[PDB]
This record gives sequence, structure tokens and C-alpha cells, in this order.
Amino acid sequence: NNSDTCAEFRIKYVGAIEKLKLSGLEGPLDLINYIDVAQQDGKLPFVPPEEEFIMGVSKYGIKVSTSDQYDVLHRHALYLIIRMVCYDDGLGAGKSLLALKTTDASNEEYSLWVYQCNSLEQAQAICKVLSTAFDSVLT
Amino acid sequence: EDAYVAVIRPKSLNSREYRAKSYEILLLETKLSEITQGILDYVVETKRVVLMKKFPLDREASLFIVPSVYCLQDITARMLIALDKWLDERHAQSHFIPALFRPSPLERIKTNVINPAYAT
Ligand SMILES: [Br-]
Ligand SMILES: [Br-]
Ligand SMILES: [Br-]
Repeated sequence: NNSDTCAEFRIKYVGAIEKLKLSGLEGPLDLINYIDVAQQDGKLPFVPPEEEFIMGVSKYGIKVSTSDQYDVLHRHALYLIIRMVCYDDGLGAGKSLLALKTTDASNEEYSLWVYQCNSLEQAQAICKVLSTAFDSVLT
Repeated sequence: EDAYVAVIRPKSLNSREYRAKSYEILLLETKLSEITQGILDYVVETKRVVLMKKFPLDREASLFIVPSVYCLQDITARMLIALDKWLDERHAQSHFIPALFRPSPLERIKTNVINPAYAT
């Protein structure tokens, strides 16, 4: 809700497809479709493991840690995030997934990161804070 | 290059058991960049496109599946029995068949956030 630039969220982690060359992956619909085909092929699971992670969103970008806060898995730097998309898994339980498309410093390779939120409300809050971050650093 | 398509719809779906009578079938053929846009344009003219298997001929022909919303229980020869087998297994995987028949990305997208640093 209106209006913050720094927030933490309890989420689940579906998985990642790291270091893609290109596949010609344009826009949010190609992204969702790609993740669908990965799930169908068994590269990503339909159901995430039970363990919860802490996602911190701020003007640095997105940080993912263990629920104990002890270990940092990843720092997704704001500069290297291309797109985040929130969408319904489409399965029955009506779960909301977040997909992040990130790139590397030289903009030569792409990676996809998929998370599961506990509600649609939470997924939208994460997107709001991320958007606000972008607009904030854009000044 | 060579392609084949098997179109299937249910009458279930979340069901534990695979009942071939719960599903119906319409195989088409087309030659060859865009594969996902390709087959889907061809179907409507006459949900997704799923590559299942390739079949050697002794040079290989591909079999795609197109989920949608002639009964399979009542029922090219190499491909039908392969589809019956493939469905028998995957129906005992959970979420698999529901995922096969789920709505399009556009029916499911909720939020789209882009980084202004990558504009134009
Ligand atoms: Br929370
Ligand atoms: Br893009
Ligand atoms: Br990097």
C-alpha cells in the first residue's frame, strides 16, 4: 500500500534458468510461455519446495535470503533487472508466481528467476516497491 | 521440417486416473521460423503447442500436441498408441495434465514491470 521504497516478503522459490544465449524472447507473454514449457519439460517444478525465503526489495534491487536471514542466495541488482512479471499459475489453487528476467554486466546473457507468493496481494506489493525503486533512482 | 498435430479436448483433468473416454481427438501436416505462432495459426484456419516425440523413418517426423476445450476410447498407427501411452504415464504425475490445459499467458498476466534503463 501507498507508499514505501524498502520492504521484506516471505516467499517460495520455484527455480531458475540461468545463462540463456537468447532463446528471441520478447516481452511478458513470451516470458510466461517459456516458463510454462520449462515446467512441462521438468526443468522447473509445478510445486515449489516448502522452505520459505526472505525477499528484500529496495533501491539496490532484489535480495533473496534464507528465513533465518543468515545466508544470502542472490543479489539481483536493479541495474541488471530487465523485467518482472506477475501472473497466475493457472492450476486451480490460483497461486501467483513472479518471474524476473535479469541480465549480466555486459548485457550478453539472460537469466530467469521464478518465485511463488502467498497471495496476489503480496505479488502486487512486490511489483509496486520495485516500480517505485525504478522511478526513484531515475529521478 | 515435417510436422504432425494431435488436437485433444476433455468432456476429470484434475483426476488421478487416466480415462481415455474422457478425451477426444480430431493428423494434420505442415512444413517449415516462429514455431509457436506457426502451428497455432494453422489450427484455427482449419491453448499451446507441445512437442512430444520424433519418429524415425528408415529423416524424422515430429509429433506436436494441441490442447483445447472422435473419442479416444474408440480408437499414424505409430503416433496414436504413443499418445495413448504418453497420456497414461503423465496423468499420474500431478498438475501435469492441468498444466497442459491451462489458459494462455495473456489470460493469466497480472503485472508487468519494466526497467526504464532498457528503453526504446
Ligand atoms: Br509477508
Ligand atoms: Br524483453
Ligand atoms: Br552478473
